[PDB]
Amino acid sequence: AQGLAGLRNLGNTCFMNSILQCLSNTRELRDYCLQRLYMRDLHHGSNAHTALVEEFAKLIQTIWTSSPNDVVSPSEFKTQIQRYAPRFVGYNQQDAQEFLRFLLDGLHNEVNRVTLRPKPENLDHLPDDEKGRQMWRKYLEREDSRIGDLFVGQLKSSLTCTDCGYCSTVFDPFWDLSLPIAKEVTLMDCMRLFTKEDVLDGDEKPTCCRCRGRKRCIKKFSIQRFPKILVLHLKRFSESTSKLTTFVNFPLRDLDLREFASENTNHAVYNLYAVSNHSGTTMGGHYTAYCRSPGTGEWHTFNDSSVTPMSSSQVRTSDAYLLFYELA
Amino acid sequence: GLVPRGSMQIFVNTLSGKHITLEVEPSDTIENVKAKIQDKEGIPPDQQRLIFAGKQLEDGRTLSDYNIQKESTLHLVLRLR
Ligand SMILES: [Cl-]
Ligand SMILES: [Cl-]
Ligand SMILES: [Zn+2]
Repeated sequence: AQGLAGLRNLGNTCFMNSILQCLSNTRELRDYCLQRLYMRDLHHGSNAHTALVEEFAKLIQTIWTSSPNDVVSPSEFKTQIQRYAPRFVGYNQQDAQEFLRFLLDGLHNEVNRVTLRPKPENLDHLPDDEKGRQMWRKYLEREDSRIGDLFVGQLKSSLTCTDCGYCSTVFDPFWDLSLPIAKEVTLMDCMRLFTKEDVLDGDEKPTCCRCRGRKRCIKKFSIQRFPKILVLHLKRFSESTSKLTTFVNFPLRDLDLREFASENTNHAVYNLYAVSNHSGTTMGGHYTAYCRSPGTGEWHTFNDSSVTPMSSSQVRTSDAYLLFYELA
Repeated sequence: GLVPRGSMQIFVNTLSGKHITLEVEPSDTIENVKAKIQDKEGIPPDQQRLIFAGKQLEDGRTLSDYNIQKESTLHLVLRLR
C-alpha cells in the first residue's frame, strides 16, 4: 500500500500535517513532485533560506516511497515554510487554511513561469464573457504556474444599481472559496448562500458611477472559470468569537456546481478526495485529515504519526473544515 | 460638511456571507482595511484574515500592492487553532 506514511507532530503541527496529507493525495500535485517536473520550472538554485519547493517535493517523495506504518519527520520542510512565512516560526497551533494559503503562495512564486511581472483599461465595449477572458489573460501575464493550473478559478461579481439599472461586472481570480454556513444544512445550501443576490442598502449602499450617489445595489457571484482542484473552506466562525460546529452535509462524489456557473457548462462536477478536520475549541483544538488514495480509491485517517483505514461512510463529519474536490 | 468618503469602494464577504461596502483609497494599508472591518463587524483586527486572489493580505502592504481594484471582494475568515 502506497503513500500511507504518518507525519511526526513537531509541537502543535497537526495543522501542517493535515494539509500536507491533503496535498500528498492531490494527484496531479503529487505527480508534479514525484516526476521532479518542478526542476524545469525553477529558474535558479536555492540556498538554505529559499528551498521551499525542494523540501516540499522531497517530503512528498518520502511519503510515496515509504512502507506502511513508516513515520516521516517534516522538520526540514517546516524550517523552509517558516523562513518564507515567519508566522509559522515556533510551535503554536495554526489555522490550516492560513497555512494552505501561504504554502501554495510560496510554491507558486518559486515555480512561476512569469519571471518579470509586467506593470488597467476600460472594457465596457466588451460582452461579459469576453471581458472575463481578457481579465484572465491579464492575470496569467503575472501569475502562471503548474500550481495555478491546478487551483485557480475566476469569480464573476455582478453589481446592479436598483435606480439606473447599470450592472457593473468584475472578475476576481480565486485559489479557494470560503463559504458561509447557511440555514440538515447541505454543501449546496452553503454555495447557494455564497452566490445569492445580496441586497446592499443602509450603511452598505455603494456609490453608483452613473447616478453619482449612494444607491441600493444588488451584488451576486457566479463562477466564470472552475478550477481543476476546488478547495472549499467552511467559515466555522460564529458572531455571538467562537467556533460554529454545524454539520454540513457534503457529497463524496457528484458535487454538481453547474447552477452557479456564469454560462451553461458541463465541466463543473466534482469528486471529493480529501478533508481537513478540526476538532475541539477555537483555541486548543486538533487537526486530522481524511484522504482518498489516488491509486486504490480507499480512504484513510491521517492523524499525525497514525495512518488507519476507514470506510467512506465515516468521512462526512461535523469537524470537516476544508474540503478538497477534483473535477470528475 | 463631512470628511470625504473614499475614492474607491470594495466589498468584504463577512463571516455570515453578507457583504459590506468599504470606502477606500488604493494607498490604504491592510491595517486600515482591518480597522474598517472592525468598525462594521465588531471583529478585532488581530483575529481577521483577508483573502484576495488566493493571497492572504499582509499588514504593511497597501491595496495597490495587490492590484485590488474597485468592486473587488475581500474574503474575511478567522482561525481555528
Ligand atoms: Cl450538497
Ligand atoms: Cl498580517
Ligand atoms: Zn445607478
